[PDB]
Amino acid sequence: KQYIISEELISEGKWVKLEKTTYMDPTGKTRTWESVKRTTRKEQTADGVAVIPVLQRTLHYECIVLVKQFRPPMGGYCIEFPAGLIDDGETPEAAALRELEEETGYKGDIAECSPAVCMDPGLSNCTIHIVTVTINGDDAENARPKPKPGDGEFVEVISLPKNDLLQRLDALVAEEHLTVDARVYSYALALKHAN
Amino acid sequence: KQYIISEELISEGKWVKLEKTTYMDPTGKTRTWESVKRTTRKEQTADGVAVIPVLQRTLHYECIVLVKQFRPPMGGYCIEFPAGLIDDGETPEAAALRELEEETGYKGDIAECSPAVCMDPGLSNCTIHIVTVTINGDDAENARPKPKPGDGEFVEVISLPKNDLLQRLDALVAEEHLTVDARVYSYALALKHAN
Ligand SMILES: Nc1nc2c([nH]c(=O)n2[C@H]2C[C@H](O)[C@@H](COP(=O)(O)OP(=O)(O)O)O2)c(=O)[nH]1
Ligand SMILES: [Mn+2]
Ligand SMILES: [Mn+2]
Repeated sequence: KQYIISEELISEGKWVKLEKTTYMDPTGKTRTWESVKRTTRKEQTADGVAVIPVLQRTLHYECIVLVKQFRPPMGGYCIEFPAGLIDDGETPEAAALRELEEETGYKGDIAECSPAVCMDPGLSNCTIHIVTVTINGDDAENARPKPKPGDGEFVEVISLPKNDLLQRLDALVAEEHLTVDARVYSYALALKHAN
Repeated sequence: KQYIISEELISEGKWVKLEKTTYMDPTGKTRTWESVKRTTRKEQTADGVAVIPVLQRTLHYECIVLVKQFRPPMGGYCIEFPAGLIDDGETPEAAALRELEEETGYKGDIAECSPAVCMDPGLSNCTIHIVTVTINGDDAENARPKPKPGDGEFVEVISLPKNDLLQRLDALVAEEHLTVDARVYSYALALKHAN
């Protein structure tokens, strides 16, 4: 019912570009929108993956493995699912498994992989696949979770019980300069709403 | 140990701006990052709200009320939680009840409200509050909801069984090309993963 008429570059960077989008509304009227896009994506099904890593251990409730890291655009630290861009020819599932190991040291198994879902559709065309990954936390390999020496940057791992995720996220945000990711928080809400 | 050292504007548009952010890592090294920001931002609690509206009717399954609309940045239709910006001096709960009524016609009650949470920290500083709102679908107010869409807003309302949300989402995606929002998908995933 509505159709893209054209997309004009406004400004460019090495990773992000601002565009102006002309589209037709249902009435027939031309309208415009300022849209953000990454310059990085090309062939992949989506820009990246977010990983929902379910840490399963015989003596414990299931935990969700999250990472905390400084996020320049936020000018602060954020708590998020492990996530990253997907590489070329690399499948979402593979990107997820790699990204998880690199950021946390855990070796997981694919449980499921979502279609491409949007991050902030009013602002950008950015999409990811949400990949659920189980981790056997009793396996000796996952006893000593340590990222590869030169994985990349400064990431802290934080595991939280599934049965209390929302409360535990709220606690961390309170003290203080931490922002929880919106997908993490939405996941935590459903966990609570389903008890 | 990590902080923002400077923000160099790269391009500003009527709605959105792109800039380069210099920050200090824990090693004491200087690094940049291309970040996005809505040109419209004030001293508030967040940029906007997203509403998780739970439609409740006696002897019925609970439903989640979602909206579908064309999103210029995506060049196509997306399925999202109702959402909009917060007004001056307006609480998030108030903006939530208001935005819900505008887009869907439903009159709900505040169940709970999140701290500000980040939309896509690797890209932008954007934040929202996620507000859980219950809707008494048996109340006369809610028997025949009347959406009052703002100018140039064309929003279709869709209610899906909470009990079967993920599969119902997949079933919509199957019927035609559209993109499910990542916050919605995260919510629906956790409903299945719960305990
Ligand atoms: N990025 C961007 N935002 C815009 C433009 N035009 C415009 O009006 N906006 C604002 C309007 C909206 O604030 C927002 C789109 O998000 P949504 O969930 O639809 O918000 P709402 O329900 O309106 O509050 O961007 C534009 O060209 N670009
Ligand atoms: Mn809206
Ligand atoms: Mn609106």
